[PDB]
Amino acid sequence: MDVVIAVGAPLTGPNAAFGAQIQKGAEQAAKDINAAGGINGEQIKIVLGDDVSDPKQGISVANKFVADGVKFVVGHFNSGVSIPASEVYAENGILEITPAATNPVFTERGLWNTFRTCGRDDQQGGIAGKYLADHFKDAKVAIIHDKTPYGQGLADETKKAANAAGVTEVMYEGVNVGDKDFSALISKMKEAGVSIIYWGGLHTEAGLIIRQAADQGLKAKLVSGDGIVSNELASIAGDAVEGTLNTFGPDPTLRPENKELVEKFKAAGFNPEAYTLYSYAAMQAIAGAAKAAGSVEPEKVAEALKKGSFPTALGEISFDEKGDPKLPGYVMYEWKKGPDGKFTYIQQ
Ligand SMILES: CC(C)[C@H](N)C(=O)O
Ligand SMILES: [Ca+2]
Ligand SMILES: [Ca+2]
Repeated sequence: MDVVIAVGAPLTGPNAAFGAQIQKGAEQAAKDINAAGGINGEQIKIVLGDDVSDPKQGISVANKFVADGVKFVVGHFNSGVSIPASEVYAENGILEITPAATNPVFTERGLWNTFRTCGRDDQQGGIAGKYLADHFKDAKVAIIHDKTPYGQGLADETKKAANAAGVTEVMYEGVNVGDKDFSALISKMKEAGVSIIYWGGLHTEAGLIIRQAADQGLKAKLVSGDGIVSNELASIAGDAVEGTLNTFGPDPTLRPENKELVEKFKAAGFNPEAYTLYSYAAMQAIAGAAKAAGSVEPEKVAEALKKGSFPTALGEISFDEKGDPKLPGYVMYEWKKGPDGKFTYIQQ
């Protein structure tokens, strides 16, 4: 029959825009592959499952996929959703390739079925920790995190790397996802002389910290990672977003080879920023591996991914024995005004 492929993502909630990056990128790839003859002569059927960035909801989504005969899942977005959902998939013969979950644990559990098109946070924290050392040598650094597996994980990888290169944070604090008032923490950071705020977490909380920090007169730069790369940050944060820093892969939309693809998304009215092409590529990889493997059986395609190499919107993609991709590493971005005059992220 058709090859049933699920999108497991935050289609609603604070991270809906990310959920839409993943959905649109996955739907466009299925559309393109199908018009090309599908996977090994078979058409791809997309199903959608909304995890609302909640682990328990993600587990329910995963069990549903299992039931609907899903064979491949592109997703999820959050590490804390992906890690538990992957067990459910591992047990019920379903290959999961995440375009966005970066926590090392995802691929460090020996599971047959876990792959990514994105990097991992030992890599990302490496880069950031070093950068803090290469540019804020004597700054009073606060490390703040959202108490999630992703957010605390990245903040810990960043702290580890920084601590090691010589930089010793003056504060290390967790906040709760959904919290809206950071005055106390901000008042704490001001007493501490904080001039750099390193945030392991997502854009919602990040934008509020930026906004309120400026309003309380804390002159500190926020440095974060992949979780803040959505154009909503500028709205949440306001003009205070200027000068914010964050790590992320090289922007795939800037790849000359993607020019026509990017233009197609844009003609459809969607700006395929950030994780959109990472998701497109997840789909490319499944198709490329299945062809190399002469099979659409998930266990076999998984073996194919680990062995083969495949053309994608992200470049030539290969995978190591754990399912991690071999691709260009994390680079630093700064938030500045674009041509249109609004703040966005540009590689330094
Ligand atoms: C959600 C995403 C931005 C993050 N990399 C995570 O693993 O949760
Ligand atoms: Ca998480
Ligand atoms: Ca390999």
